[PDB]
Amino acid sequence: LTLGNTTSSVILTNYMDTQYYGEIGIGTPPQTFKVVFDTGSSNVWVPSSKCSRLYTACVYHKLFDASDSSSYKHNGTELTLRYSTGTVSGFLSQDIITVGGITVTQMFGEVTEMPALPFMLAEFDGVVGMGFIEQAIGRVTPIFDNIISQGVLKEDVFSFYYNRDSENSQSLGGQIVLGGSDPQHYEGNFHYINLIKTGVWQIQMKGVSVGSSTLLCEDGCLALVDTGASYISGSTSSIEKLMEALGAKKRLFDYVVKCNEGPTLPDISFHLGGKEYTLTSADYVFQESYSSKKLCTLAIHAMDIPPPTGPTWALGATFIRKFYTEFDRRNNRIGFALAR
Ligand SMILES: CC(C)[C@H](C[C@H](O)[C@@H](N)CN1CC(=O)N(c2ccccc2Cl)CC1(C)C)C(=O)NCC(C)(C)C(N)=O
Ligand SMILES: *[C@@H]1O[C@H](CO)[C@@H](O)[C@H](O)[C@H]1NC(C)=O
Repeated sequence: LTLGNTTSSVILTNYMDTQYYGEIGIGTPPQTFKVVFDTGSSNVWVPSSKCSRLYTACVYHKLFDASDSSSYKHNGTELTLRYSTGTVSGFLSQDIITVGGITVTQMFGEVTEMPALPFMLAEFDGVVGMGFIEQAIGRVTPIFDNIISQGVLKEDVFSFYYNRDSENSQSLGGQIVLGGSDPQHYEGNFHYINLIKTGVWQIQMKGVSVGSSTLLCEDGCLALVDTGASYISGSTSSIEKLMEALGAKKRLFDYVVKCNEGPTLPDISFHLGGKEYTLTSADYVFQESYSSKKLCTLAIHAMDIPPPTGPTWALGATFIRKFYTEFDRRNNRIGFALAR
């Protein structure tokens, strides 16, 4: 592990507080893509030009055309990434990728199959896994791992900043610091919690409480920080409990409450690493109205991650929006500091 004296930031655009993506360049000349940086997975893919136009998701997204890159290097091994919400498939390809000014030779997947649901709802073109190599499908080396290998980053860590406001443009949707963290988006001190098992940004969850009582997971559970997840999530069971206390009316893909009821919803604290990270209703309730005739969805819902990783709580944007997060690959730890 060689540490340099560099840092690199990636400006992120905030889409409806559910999607945060930056741009990256691939091939020569560079072909730009909108990608979400996902600590949940570990691979890199962008929709490929060799993707049938019968997949409408490919018709609506930028497509990488290896035939246009002079730096491209063929591989072709079949690849499939099975996320808990959708799946993509294609083949491995190598080319130069430019991220935050940094340039690195990277092996990535060219997707030739992306189902309309959920990808037609994706404002980004692809993903950049920030997970560990151990979880990389096809044993493909994670982009960050390769970067670290250049011996230029200051620390074997990267931080995430997600802005609340999604509507303003003049402001920055978010920021990722490769090689450290940015003191301008957090205040106070960082409080760490080591990873449980290596190869996964997952940690011990000593309990989730909904306001008054500690009505959830008294025996403990795990929380996986997914900077590529729109919301916070618990096992279908746990959430039926958590919502019950909120009085949310469960629907097909989420829970809602009458808009008037929104403000008077109780806080929700996650006990992590010996600290209570509490959220107020305003932090997990898409207000958007105050009428009792209207419905307002919650930035929280059920999602059961299959084993070996699951079951587990997933802390996504809804959590990172309030708590600036540092990922420490050096000490298998995750720091949480109050965003600013
Ligand atoms: C384990 C789980 C937390 C993890 C979750 C996963 O990273 C997601 N955040 C990825 N995401 C799921 C999703 O629905 N995303 C999404 C968000 C809004 C609109 C459309 C989409 Cl497609 C974003 C992405 C980044 C595509 C997972 O399913 N990993 C796959 C696997 C387990 C195979 C792995 N590679 O480790
Ligand atoms: C793809 O890369 C892997 C890893 O180095 C290599 O073993 C494989 O042969 C490559 N694909 C081919 C056959 O070109």
